[PDB]
Amino acid sequence: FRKMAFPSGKVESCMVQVTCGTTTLNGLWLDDVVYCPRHVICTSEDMLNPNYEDLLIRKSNHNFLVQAGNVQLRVIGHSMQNCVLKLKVDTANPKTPKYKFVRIQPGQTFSVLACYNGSPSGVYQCAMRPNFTIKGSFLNGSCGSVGFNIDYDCVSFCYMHHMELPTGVHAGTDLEGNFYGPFVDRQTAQAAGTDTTITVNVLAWLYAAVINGDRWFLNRFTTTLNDFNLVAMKYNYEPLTQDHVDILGPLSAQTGIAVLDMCASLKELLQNGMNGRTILGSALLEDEFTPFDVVRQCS
Amino acid sequence: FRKMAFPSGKVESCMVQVTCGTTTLNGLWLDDVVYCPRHVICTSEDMLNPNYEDLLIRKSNHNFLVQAGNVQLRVIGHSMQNCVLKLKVDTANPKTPKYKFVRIQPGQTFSVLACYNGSPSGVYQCAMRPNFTIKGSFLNGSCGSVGFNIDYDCVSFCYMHHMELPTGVHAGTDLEGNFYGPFVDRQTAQAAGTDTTITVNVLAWLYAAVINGDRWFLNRFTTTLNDFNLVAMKYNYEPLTQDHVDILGPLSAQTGIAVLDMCASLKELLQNGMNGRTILGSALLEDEFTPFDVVRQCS
Ligand SMILES: *[C@H](O)[C@H](C[C@@H]1CCNC1=O)NC(=O)[C@H](CC(C)C)NC(=O)OCc1ccccc1
Ligand SMILES: *[C@H](O)[C@H](C[C@@H]1CCNC1=O)NC(=O)[C@H](CC(C)C)NC(=O)OCc1ccccc1
Repeated sequence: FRKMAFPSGKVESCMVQVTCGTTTLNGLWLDDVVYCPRHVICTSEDMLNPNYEDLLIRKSNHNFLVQAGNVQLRVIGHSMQNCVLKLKVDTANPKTPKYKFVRIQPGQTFSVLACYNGSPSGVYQCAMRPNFTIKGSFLNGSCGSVGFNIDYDCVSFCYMHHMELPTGVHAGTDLEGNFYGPFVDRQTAQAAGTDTTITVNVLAWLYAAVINGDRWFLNRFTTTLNDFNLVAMKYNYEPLTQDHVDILGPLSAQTGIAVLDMCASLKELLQNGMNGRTILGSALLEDEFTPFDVVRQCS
Repeated sequence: FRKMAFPSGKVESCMVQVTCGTTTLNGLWLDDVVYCPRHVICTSEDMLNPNYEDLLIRKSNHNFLVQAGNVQLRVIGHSMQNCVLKLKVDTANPKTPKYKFVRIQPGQTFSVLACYNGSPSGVYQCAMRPNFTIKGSFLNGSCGSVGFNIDYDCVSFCYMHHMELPTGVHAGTDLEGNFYGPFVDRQTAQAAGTDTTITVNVLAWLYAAVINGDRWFLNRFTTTLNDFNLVAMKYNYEPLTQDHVDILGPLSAQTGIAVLDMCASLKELLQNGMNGRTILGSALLEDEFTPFDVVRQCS
């Protein structure tokens, strides 16, 4: 099984560039609103400790250069919502898809359309880590790139990119401008908390292995959810939620392997290792495939 | 550093559904021609051992149902070029990109847009293996999905999907209908030649590991090109040519690590193994990033 992004075309048609002075980044053009990171209004020097309310007071509509390719879209209104700017423009995007703004949970995956100067450059799958970072691939000028899922031609936007942490991982907001995690948009030294392994996704990957015939690791034991959660944390695995149990439902039904039975199989893998054996050809337990990713890739 | 695909929107606008009898697959709609695998004209019994020229002479234009979204396109002509069928339609694709048909070489990479019933489903990066298979994610109905590279508005189509081998790897043609590898479009179990590892790509990926702050595998040894190639061939790695050494030039200059110094690193890696350590989070030596892939992503 492979990491597979959603086709990016519906989002590509919504990418624009936003320039303030000499600072350019990307924006998301939906209907007659362009969404973008608010630090576009910062000069290099203002990014250490910016006062965004004060910086925005000095800006008018005419200070914002919004372009779709080289075609200017005139800004007729602006406001700030948390860490994002909303620039109302005079043209409704004719390629606006059916869309939603959603806030995802750690463990959930999404496709990222990496953009520079409003031009799409690449697409790849990311998982939100439990420490609310993503392991992305972003360069200078990538801010305003978005992450999304597509469900039946409806695009659910979940991520907008703002910053890189000193460990090389990345941090950003939802499309209402609220950061994932304890991060802020200031060019200050920030540290991601210690990360953990996404337990629900490892279990999804064990089900994927079982579906394909690799089931040596199935054992004869079961566990309670609470006992599993307490042992999992000793191995720096995330605890399972009730929602996690429910989204494993379809895979449990397909294989006939109860969710808590698979938890006991995983627990034995953590307490004893894999004893030189592999699962789906890998000696490592993969944790960036969700139960939906497994179902979507097998269907 | 992630496996990154090209944005797929320009190709999405070209995918259509092609039905003949009870067989359905995807087609690529460029200008007024639809390109699709020729086995669409085959029934179940036909597939087992088809005589394609004999099967195609007995087909009429109206035997082909081409659908672009909900709208049927009328077939007004049809010819066969090797394993690809060219259906002339009465409507030109209004969103035909600037495009070229190219045949790639083993070791080169491309993006795959996986499609079902003419609708795009996922996008991911593949490399043409030295044995001319690709390790894809394809299911029933995915034939006619295409692989491509994008260079400044120009889409270079290099692959069209036709089948899955018993080992689970995949085989297909260029857009002139010629298979990559010794394969045929017949429903029969076929084996590929013994595969080898793409050495120039492993070296590019090791440079990506260093660009991203990982150096544990480096050493103070050096090696000649020929002495490296002796060990490489012993481990079923493809030979490294002087052209490969040149293509790695920019990556060596960026890191200050001479290519033959990185070859000594890989030689030690091959002879000792990874000792259960990881490089860019991988327990295996990755060979599906070309030097260009690394440069584009890392700069
Ligand atoms: C937006 O394009 C840019 C994306 C960064 C740049 C390179 N790779 C990325 O992910 N975002 C920033 O440059 C961001 C702006 C702040 C106002 C949020 N600052 C940043 O990422 O630097 C982080 C940093 C923290 C502490 C010391 C030095 C740098
Ligand atoms: C086209 O949609 C389909 C794609 C395959 C189906 C499952 N995963 C894929 O990638 N191609 C075929 O079904 C292909 C048609 C032949 C006429 C070329 N046949 C095939 O892939 O099976 C080959 C095979 C034959 C005998 C034993 C085992 C495999």
